[PDB]
Amino acid sequence: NSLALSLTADQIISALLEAEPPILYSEYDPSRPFSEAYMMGLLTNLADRELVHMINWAKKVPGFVDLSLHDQVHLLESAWLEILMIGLVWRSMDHPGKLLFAPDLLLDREQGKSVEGMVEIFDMLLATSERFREMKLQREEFVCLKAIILLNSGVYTFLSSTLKSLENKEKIHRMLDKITDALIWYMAKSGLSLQQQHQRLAQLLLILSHIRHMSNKGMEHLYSMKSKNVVPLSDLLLEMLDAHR
Amino acid sequence: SLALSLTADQIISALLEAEPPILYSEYDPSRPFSEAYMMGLLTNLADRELVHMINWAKKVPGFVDLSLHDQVHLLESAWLEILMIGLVWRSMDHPGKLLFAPDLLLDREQGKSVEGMVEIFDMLLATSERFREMKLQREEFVCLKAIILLNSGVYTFSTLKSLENKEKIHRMLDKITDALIWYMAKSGLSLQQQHQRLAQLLLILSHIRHMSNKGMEHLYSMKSKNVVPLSDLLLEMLDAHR
Amino acid sequence: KHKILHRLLQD
Amino acid sequence: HKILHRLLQDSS
Ligand SMILES: C[C@]12CC[C@@H]3c4ccc(O)cc4CC[C@H]3[C@@H]1CC[C@@H]2O
Ligand SMILES: C[C@]12CC[C@@H]3c4ccc(O)cc4CC[C@H]3[C@@H]1CC[C@@H]2O
Ligand SMILES: [Cl-]
Ligand code: NA
Repeated sequence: NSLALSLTADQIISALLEAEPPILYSEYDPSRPFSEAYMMGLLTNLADRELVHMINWAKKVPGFVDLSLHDQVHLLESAWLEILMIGLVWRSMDHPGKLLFAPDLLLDREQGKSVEGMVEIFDMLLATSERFREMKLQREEFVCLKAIILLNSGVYTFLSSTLKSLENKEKIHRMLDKITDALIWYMAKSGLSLQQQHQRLAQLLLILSHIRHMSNKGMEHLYSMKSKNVVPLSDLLLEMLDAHR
Repeated sequence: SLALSLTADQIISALLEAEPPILYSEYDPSRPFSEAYMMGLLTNLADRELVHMINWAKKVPGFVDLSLHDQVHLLESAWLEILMIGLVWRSMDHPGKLLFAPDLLLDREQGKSVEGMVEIFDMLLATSERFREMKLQREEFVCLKAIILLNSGVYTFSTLKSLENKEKIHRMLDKITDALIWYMAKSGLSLQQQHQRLAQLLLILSHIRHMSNKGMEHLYSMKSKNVVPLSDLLLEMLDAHR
Repeated sequence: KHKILHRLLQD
Repeated sequence: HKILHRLLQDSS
């Protein structure tokens, strides 16, 4: 219907590549006692600054700004931690055994043990990065996956009680199909057979189930750190966390 | 392995034949639904379904070729997702209701008998509606349930044995993808419709994972408040999600 | 309409 | 040992 829904696969991929957010630095100082509070402060301060850039990125995802503001809010509230995590895993592919939170903050699982309950999450994130490495995930595939997360994660909770809200839901589903088309087009241009294309599409989308799982566990962890007053959290982070109850 | 040499038709046939029975609840309609009674009925049903789920898993091609440790871990990861996808499937013919069992068909107002449950009921009802919108077929359902079993626990955390089993799992996941596509092609979908539907179905699995995590938190809350006693099996399946 | 996220998305 | 492990050893 719209200009966004008419884009070709090449146009979609090109737009998503151009929308990529900047890589931000942490505050890490080797002179500081690497305490639970210090590490959590680094991670949440970084997450808060990344969220502002994530909002700008989302507005560049084709069709996203054609949704109502309430729908845009809903999708970002649902997806934000999944998006931070897939970004982290992507940045970490080139560093076996480490998570590149930022160029100055590369942590291994033993460092993750500095925060109660964190090493289990680190291990899941490390396993996902290893999977990306095994698959030789490409940037074009990564950006498609991130756009799929944004559009899919809140879409089952999307209300369609009116003919307009039903229109919005249909637009989201049509755009999800177009991003699938773009992923397949990229794989086909890369020389994969049809069988390999479908197998790889499935492999990539199954990773999204793991990213959802890790986000759920991370949200529980962040709530725990909030409750225990381990770390002060920004107003925006507090609201994003609150949207998950 | 013999499993990795099966054709797409053989894989779908095997999975259809392995389908577990539909069990009845212990519901006594002489009694009203308190929080404790409803939780007792649902966990008693889950416990009895788990035995049949273990039987079913042993029939998923290649599963019994894995180490018992890997079989344990995969089922520990996936069990509630598997119960939930089965529930949604059973409920497709009952808009607005969840067919936990043929004698326990519940609406969201009945879900309110348990604190925190209606939120999960609503997600499951929305998933049933999605299944109806997609006209999900039994062949697609059984492929998705087998994918959950093999995938949910595959990325939890160096030994060579860990790599050998993981490679077997990935090969069989690819075979199930092949089978799903084959079923769609046989059903007349165009090549573009095939990849679009494949993606639509696999994205359901992200929502099923989400619902399982919320359900696992809920079950732990019920346990932690001494609402319902859980079987030793359920206590251990729940504790694996510590 | 009062959420921070709502405000940021209008910029 | 754990119940699930024991049940996975029965046949079928
Ligand atoms: C949310 C947590 C703090 C912020 C962390 C972060 C911070 C920045 C980032 O780019 C990714 C992630 C993913 C892991 C997140 C953590 C998982 C649990 C912890 O509370
Ligand atoms: C796990 C719960 C009890 C068992 C329930 C069940 C029980 C049997 C079944 O076939 C499916 C489900 C899904 C929802 C589950 C519930 C979600 C929260 C509650 O604690
Ligand atoms: Cl910055
Ligand atoms: Na900044």
